[PDB]
Amino acid sequence: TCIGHYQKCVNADKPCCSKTVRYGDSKNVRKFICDRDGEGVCVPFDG
Repeated sequence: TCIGHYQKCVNADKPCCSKTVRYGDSKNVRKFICDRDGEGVCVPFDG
């Protein structure tokens, strides 16, 4: 129930997965929002 990355968000609710990698002391969480200002597509965010 979520799109990968850089997809069209003008054909559904707001499907956008997320990539939260790990390692140890440091942690990076990649988010994906739905932007309409551009071409109405879901792109990476956060971090």
